[PDB]
Amino acid sequence: PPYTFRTGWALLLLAVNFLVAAYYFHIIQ
Amino acid sequence: HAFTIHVTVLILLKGVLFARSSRLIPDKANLGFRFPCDGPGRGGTCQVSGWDHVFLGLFWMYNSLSIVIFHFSWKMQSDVWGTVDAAGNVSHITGGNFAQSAITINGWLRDFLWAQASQVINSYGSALSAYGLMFLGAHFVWAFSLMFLFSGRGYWQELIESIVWAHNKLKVAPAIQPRALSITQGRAVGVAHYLLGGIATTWAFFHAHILSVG
Amino acid sequence: TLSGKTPLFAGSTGGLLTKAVEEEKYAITWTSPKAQVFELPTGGAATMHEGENLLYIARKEYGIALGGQLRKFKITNYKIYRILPSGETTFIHPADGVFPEKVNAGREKVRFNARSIGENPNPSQVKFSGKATYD
Amino acid sequence: LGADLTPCAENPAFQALAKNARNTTADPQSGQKRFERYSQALCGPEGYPHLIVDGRLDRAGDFLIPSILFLYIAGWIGWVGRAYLQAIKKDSDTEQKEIQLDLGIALPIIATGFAWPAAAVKELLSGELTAKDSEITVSPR
Amino acid sequence: ATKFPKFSQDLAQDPTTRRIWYAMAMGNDFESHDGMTEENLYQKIFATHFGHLAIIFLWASSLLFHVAWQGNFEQWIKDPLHVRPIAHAIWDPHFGKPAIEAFTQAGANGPVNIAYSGVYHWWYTIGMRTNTELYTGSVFLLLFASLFLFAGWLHLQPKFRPSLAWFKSAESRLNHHLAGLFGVSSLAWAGHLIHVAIPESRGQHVGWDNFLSTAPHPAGLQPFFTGNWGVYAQNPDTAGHIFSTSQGAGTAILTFLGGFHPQTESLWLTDMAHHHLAIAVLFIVAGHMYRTNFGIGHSIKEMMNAKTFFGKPVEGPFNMPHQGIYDTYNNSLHFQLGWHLACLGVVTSWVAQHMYSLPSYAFIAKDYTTQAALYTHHQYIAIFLMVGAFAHGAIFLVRDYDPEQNKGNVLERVLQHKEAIISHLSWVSLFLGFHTLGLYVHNDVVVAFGTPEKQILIEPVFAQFIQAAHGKVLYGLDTLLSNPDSVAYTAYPNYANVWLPGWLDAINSGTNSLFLTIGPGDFLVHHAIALGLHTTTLILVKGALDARGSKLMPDKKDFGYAFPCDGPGRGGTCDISAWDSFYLSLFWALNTVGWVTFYWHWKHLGIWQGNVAQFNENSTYLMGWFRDYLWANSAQLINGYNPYGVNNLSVWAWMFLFGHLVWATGFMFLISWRGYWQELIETLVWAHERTPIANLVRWKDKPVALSIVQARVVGLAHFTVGYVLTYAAFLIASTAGKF
Amino acid sequence: SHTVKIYDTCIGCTQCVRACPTDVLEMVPWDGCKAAQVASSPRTEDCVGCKRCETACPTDFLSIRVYLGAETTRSMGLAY
Amino acid sequence: ASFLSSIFVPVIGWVVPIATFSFLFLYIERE
Amino acid sequence: SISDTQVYIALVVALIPGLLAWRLATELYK
Ligand code: CLA
Ligand code: CLA
Ligand code: CLA
Ligand code: CLA
Ligand code: CLA
Ligand code: CLA
Ligand SMILES: CC1=C(/C=C/C(C)=C/C=C/C(C)=C/C=C/C=C(C)/C=C/C=C(C)/C=C/C2=C(C)CCCC2(C)C)C(C)(C)CCC1
Ligand SMILES: CC1=C(/C=C/C(C)=C/C=C/C(C)=C\C=C\C=C(C)\C=C\C=C(C)\C=C\C2=C(C)CCCC2(C)C)C(C)(C)CCC1
Ligand SMILES: CC1=C(C/C=C(\C)CCC[C@H](C)CCC[C@H](C)CCCC(C)C)C(=O)c2ccccc2C1=O
Repeated sequence: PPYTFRTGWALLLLAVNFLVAAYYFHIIQ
Repeated sequence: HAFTIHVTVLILLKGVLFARSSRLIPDKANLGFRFPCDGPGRGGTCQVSGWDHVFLGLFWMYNSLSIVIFHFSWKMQSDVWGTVDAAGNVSHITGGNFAQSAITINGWLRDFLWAQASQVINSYGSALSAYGLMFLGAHFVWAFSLMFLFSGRGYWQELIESIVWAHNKLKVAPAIQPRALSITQGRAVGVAHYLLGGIATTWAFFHAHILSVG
Repeated sequence: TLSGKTPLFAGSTGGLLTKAVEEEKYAITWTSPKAQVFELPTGGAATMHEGENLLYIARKEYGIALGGQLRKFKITNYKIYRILPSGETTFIHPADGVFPEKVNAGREKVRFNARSIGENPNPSQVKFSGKATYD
Repeated sequence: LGADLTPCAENPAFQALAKNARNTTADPQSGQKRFERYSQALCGPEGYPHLIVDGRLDRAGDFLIPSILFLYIAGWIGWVGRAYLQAIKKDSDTEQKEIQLDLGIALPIIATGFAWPAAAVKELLSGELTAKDSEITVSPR
Repeated sequence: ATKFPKFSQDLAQDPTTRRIWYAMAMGNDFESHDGMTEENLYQKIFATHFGHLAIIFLWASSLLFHVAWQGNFEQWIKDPLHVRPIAHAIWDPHFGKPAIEAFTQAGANGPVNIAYSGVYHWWYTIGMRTNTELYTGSVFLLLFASLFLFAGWLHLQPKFRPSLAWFKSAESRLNHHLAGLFGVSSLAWAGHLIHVAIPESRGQHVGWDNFLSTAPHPAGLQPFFTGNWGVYAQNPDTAGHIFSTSQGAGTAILTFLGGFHPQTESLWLTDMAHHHLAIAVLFIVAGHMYRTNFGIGHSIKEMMNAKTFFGKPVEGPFNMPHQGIYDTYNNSLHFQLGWHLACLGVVTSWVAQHMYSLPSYAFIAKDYTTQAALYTHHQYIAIFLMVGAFAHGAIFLVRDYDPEQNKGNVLERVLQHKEAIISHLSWVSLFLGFHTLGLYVHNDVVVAFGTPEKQILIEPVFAQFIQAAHGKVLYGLDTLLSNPDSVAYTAYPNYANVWLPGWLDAINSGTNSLFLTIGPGDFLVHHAIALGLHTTTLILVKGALDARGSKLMPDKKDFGYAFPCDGPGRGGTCDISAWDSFYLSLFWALNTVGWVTFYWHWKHLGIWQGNVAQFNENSTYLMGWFRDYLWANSAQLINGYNPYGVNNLSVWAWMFLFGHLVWATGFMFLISWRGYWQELIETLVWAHERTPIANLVRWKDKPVALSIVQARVVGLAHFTVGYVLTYAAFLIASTAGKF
Repeated sequence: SHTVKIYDTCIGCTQCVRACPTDVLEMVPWDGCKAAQVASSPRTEDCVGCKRCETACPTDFLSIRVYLGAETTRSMGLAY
Repeated sequence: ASFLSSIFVPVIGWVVPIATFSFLFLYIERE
Repeated sequence: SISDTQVYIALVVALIPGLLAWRLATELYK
């Protein structure tokens, strides 16, 4: 397969990870 | 001392007298000197070989001599060694606490091990710091030995299978196939690290203490 | 029925216990060409006689072990007997007079599984049944 | 960053430690030179340099730079090791070449191990890094 | 051929002492009993579960009765911060007069044990004020234990034995247990807090005599039906409130203050009431989800087997094949027991982590020994439950798991890449282990060489960020709840963060264990705990996933869960069974809880002595732990008795040495293996038979050395018992000695 | 007593029979392998469970297996 | 009521073990 | 503390789960 579903979900988790890091680095308040 | 020597002799003498045969394994001489067992049958025949009696005798030799050098160390420091006043009065290193303390295990734990370990544990940032590091290092090597002594080959070979799978997966599987240590080597490595760790601990302990008070 | 004289220096504390009287005992007979020293099953250097030797032994494994040692002496005529407290002597090795490692016609397959070991059922399949997975 | 962290050059506990700084090496200024270097770090209340490992670029020296340098050296060792194992497998006496190094094969590989990231990417994007799961031995399920 | 054990003809026909040992070990393994059917298995298990509940309620009754009878509860009420709670009386003939004098404590007339279970705090918080109330509690719990014992007997009788279908009725039990056992229990407790505990907290005596007359709120249930619920939050207990008195007391029954009651340093009862009321409603709703007998509700078997996501076809739930998982769970009791041990083990750790940081019981935060005891206790239980979860998970795989019924599902896929799972666990363990031990040893050497400024001290900046995100302004990060500008802090639209004022007061006071300040010492030890958790998991998962077979033993499922080995062939196969992974894992489970409890205790000792510096500076190298924690805090414990006399820590001093002895005894069974002992026992049998007067008497059971597996059981037990008693002694003596 | 099962993967090498210290095993006629003989376990009441036969067996996986069952005086290898 | 300790502790210490070990011994040796 | 009477009632009440524990144990053995 092209792994669209699992990559999509992995990207979403990695997005949340970056969003929490953006709070950590005071980029978003 | 009599007890710990008689038990070491029991193990070693049993090793020599039952090396060739026993009521359990008649043909033990054919299996040789150094074999791990003759299988889980007859209830289980783990450590019947003359080699395995030496393995068990080493722990008892270690246990025996540990109490001999502890006896010597404390008795000399409490009742022999010390300073002498001009009048001729002897002030001993541990002030004759052996008579009342060395008659309980608590007294050995407190007045010997706890009390005299103060120098080795407080040695960091001084010329004796090395003995402080050796003391911990030796406690570690001793504890590490329990991995080999308490575990068995079967577990480690099955763990190596999965690790070998990952090396196979990335085409880094070695031509010399990895194996868990032999049952006998497991025990040999066990008792080696146990003796090294245990003896080295007392070595670091004795030095740090006696290079301060003695 | 058991003929043969007890080997010299056959005595040790490794010999028969109360089991030999109460439960069961074993004998091993053999014909030696010459009187010669041999290690006993449970320690001690015994001496075989020229001719029929009879050694009482606690376990059949003692007999098979001694049998293996007698083979090293070029002796293959050794017979092991199980003896019950009622004096019921039973010839048990070699069972049919031929040694088990040699093929003999008349012997039937016992506990043979007509499959590879990988083809055994799962324990879940034979759960709450009498049968095991190796049956 | 947090938990009473100040610049080491401002922390009184640091200066107190620096005045009694032990010489690491034969160089008699090695003790002072250490605290001169560690002045740029963040110190806790007791005046010991605390390292920040969150990928902050102003603290890149703490973990990020050591990380890159380690991964480059460790990856070299692993690639050179893998390269040699694959090289000796094409020979007859492969097991003997494991315990007794063919320096003729090994040294060229070791030399060319500097370019392992390029080799690792190339081999990842060629399906030549991994074997198939169906062609690797496994336990019965 | 002896009768015992009745449940095994194999063991019953064993002529050796192994018959007796294996009967003990196999008594409760009902599946392995002779002529056991599935229906009889469930019916025996159900009846047994009534037996266990009864034991718990008889245990609970004992605590109440012994405190009511021999305790100082009524005295302790009057001064909970200074009076020592009494557990029970000591009646020991072996005591000398000095010992009797030493144990005559907490204003007792005779020798007594100080209670470290925190039951006094608990009972006081929930509204008990008299020994008569404690007594009535104990006698009730005897009758409640009695009712379950009868139920157990009744449900074994022909007419009342439930069918197998009844036991497999999963959805009905999930509705009844979520709504009833959880939800109504929670609602009933909310009732207790509102009707009794909160009044008692405000100096109002409310009991069975007067609870029907006295309304919990002045408004009296009229606002509830008219929907003016806010009335029950009006007039909360003030910051001046003195617990168990009307001085500073409120009338509110359902508040939402957040943080702690300032006197008692514990959660507000009106918060705990509203919690249990809110929790109850959520659980009653949750237990209306599954279909039983009324058409409506979810079928879990249908949900697992579903292959369509609104027309679009999917492999199953979350596009993952869960087909046959419902049957796997419902049909295998080892799958369930394993799964439920995992959940309970997690919740037990959860409790431990939360009860120290968020105390619910009045004045328990200042009873330092009780806090230390209760955290260690529950973390040790959590560790056993977690090891059991994996043990029973391995037993499921080797005894219950049908590959054909689980064809293509998530469980089959996990087994398909088990090498990938085990190899990556091996990596994480090694990766954590090398670098964590590395940094400790680095730190330990540079400190030893008089250069502690050369230590690798990593700020736990990610954990510190979470504390700051919870509004701890110490770190000066200004993000989420530490930023008063943030939408999180303000709750931009609704502004209903009514928890927050109380919460921020609690988290920003340094006088509690609510999000303790963390630094390099906390970083290294969290990474040691991670190492611990990953390595225990590695051992157990490898044990579970290799339970059915491996390369070394492909047919391992044919030999079952526990077996000694497969003999010295194929290089040797010692400790190859799935059981032997459980055995190895518990060493690591104990090691890990050791690191967790040591850390908890040493950090708290610093906090309790107002000397956090000690932990903060010395916890970064392992000589600091060795010296400042173990050596330093052994001082009082080991002087519990000495040549000069005894004190109240003599019992802990003796238990401390007892633990050390039992631990060491375990090494014998773990190091020296069977063949040595069987050959030794052969000579003892010879000697008995040949001794002239002794040979009069004869054993019925032939003396044999313990089995290979039995030795691992006995060895691991001695080791464990030794581990627990040694630390229990040290933990209690060292804290109670200082406090 | 222990159970000793032979599997059709047997090559009739006789090594298990020779290994056995209590003459449990013997070779019997068979058409299944080239050697024209298979291992059998007629006397499993004499089996001690040593697994010397399994160590002897050269087939992958083993063609003989010992399943340790009910322990008796003979199976426990007791001379008392 | 404290006198009950002088009755119960010896019973749980001696009478109960002897009675339990005596019965269990006779039960495990019953043929 | 609690009266001598209350202690004697508790002991007599404790014979009830004592009896029922025996009955359950015997029934579970079958
Ligand atoms: C070329 C050599 C090489 C390579 C590329 C790998 C690669 C790997 N190993 Mg393996 N490993 C090796 C040698 C190697 N290993 C050796 C010699 C041993 C015996 C100690 C192991 C024991 C081992 C274990 C127990 C585990 C791994 C694991 C892994 C994987 C994760 C990374 C890791 O944990 O490092 C681990 C590193 C070590 C244990 C130390 C390596 C020792 C040296 C430095 C490597 C040998 C270098 C060699 C002598 C160079 C000669 C080259 C010359 C002839 C040109 C990764 C695929 C893990 C895994 O399965 O992950 C999924 C895992 O759990 N390895
Ligand atoms: C939560 C409920 C629970 C239930 C219902 C079960 C039920 C079962 N378990 Mg599981 N298990 C659990 C939790 C549970 N377990 C936990 C938490 C663990 C981790 C320890 C395990 C680990 C485990 C293993 C490794 C095994 C089982 C097995 C079993 C089965 C047989 C038990 C037996 O007969 O032993 C009889 C009882 C004993 C031998 C008890 C003696 C041990 C105690 C702790 C000694 C304590 C020492 C001493 C009294 C203290 C002295 C004090 C000192 C001061 C002197 C049975 C189905 C066995 C099985 O085969 O499953 C089918 C099995 O091999 N369990
Ligand atoms: C101090 C005691 C001790 C130590 C250090 C270890 C260490 C380890 N155990 Mg063991 N274990 C122990 C006691 C110990 N165990 C005990 C009592 C038992 C009960 C039998 C076990 C049972 C057990 C099981 C069942 C398993 C482990 C595993 C592991 C490994 C986990 C991987 C890791 O995280 O660390 C990283 C590695 C280390 C910390 C090893 C030490 C590193 C050394 C110090 C570096 C040496 C380099 C130096 C230059 C050499 C000097 C020597 C000189 C002669 C040349 C690790 C090697 C697991 C495993 O292998 O996972 C992969 C595993 O599955 N252990
Ligand atoms: C690999 C296993 C591993 C595990 C199981 C943990 C587990 C933990 N970490 Mg640690 N951490 C790790 C690696 C790991 N960490 C590494 C390599 C670093 C960089 C030094 C950190 C830095 C770090 C900080 C600053 C903190 C933690 C904390 C914690 C605890 C809370 C969760 C968390 O914040 O995760 C953090 C998760 C990550 C950093 C990512 C996961 C590990 C990745 C996937 C491994 C690969 C990393 C790679 C080698 C880095 C190369 C970088 C380079 C390319 C630039 C928990 C015990 C917190 C704590 O102390 O709680 C009280 C905390 O504040 N960790
Ligand atoms: C002479 C030999 C000797 C021996 C063999 C023992 C044996 C023991 N001691 Mg005793 N002890 C002794 C002398 C001895 N003691 C002396 C002279 C004293 C002074 C009176 C003590 C005071 C003492 C205390 C205060 C304690 C013990 C405990 C124990 C038990 C540890 C159980 C275990 O396996 O822990 C596993 C090992 C550990 C948890 C290591 C702890 C020590 C390190 C330095 C701290 C680790 C924390 C750190 C954050 C983890 C980093 C890991 C990372 C490197 C990966 C064991 C019975 C402990 C116990 O009760 O059991 C848990 C305990 O708390 N002993
Ligand atoms: C668990 C409960 C328990 C109780 C209540 C006792 C009580 C006693 N023990 Mg201890 N003991 C116990 C367990 C117990 N033991 C255990 C497990 C051990 C092994 C570790 C010991 C090891 C031990 C030793 C080595 C000694 C004691 C002694 C004593 C007595 C000392 C009091 C005294 O100085 O007066 C003086 C009291 C007497 C001289 C005896 C009074 C009359 C006796 C108890 C019974 C009379 C016959 C009786 C009516 C019927 C038959 C006996 C039995 C079936 C009830 C006291 C009766 C000492 C003693 O005096 O031994 C006799 C003593 O030397 N005990
Ligand atoms: C933080 C937080 C959060 C989140 C959280 C979460 C999400 C959690 C998670 C958690 C989890 C997620 C957990 C886990 C756990 C797990 C476990 C602990 C497991 C275990 C298991 C087992 C033990 C198994 C077993 C088995 C086997 C092994 C085999 C087969 C069979 C069985 C399956 C049985 C929130 C947002 C809410 C809020 C804020 C905070
Ligand atoms: C940024 C940062 C961070 C974070 C990080 C992270 C989170 C990461 C992740 C990562 C990841 C998540 C990864 C994963 C991966 C996976 C895989 C899958 C892999 C594989 C590999 C391989 C395959 C390799 C190979 C090799 C080489 C390359 C060389 C040598 C040899 C060998 C063969 C070994 C921190 C905070 C720490 C610090 C700061 C910065
Ligand atoms: C841990 C453990 C193992 C696993 C340990 C093993 C397999 C030892 C392997 C360690 C050595 C150090 C591997 C060395 C590999 C290379 C030679 C290193 C090359 C790199 C250097 C040149 C730096 C067993 O095999 C075992 C067997 C029987 C009883 C107990 C145990 C036991 O406890």
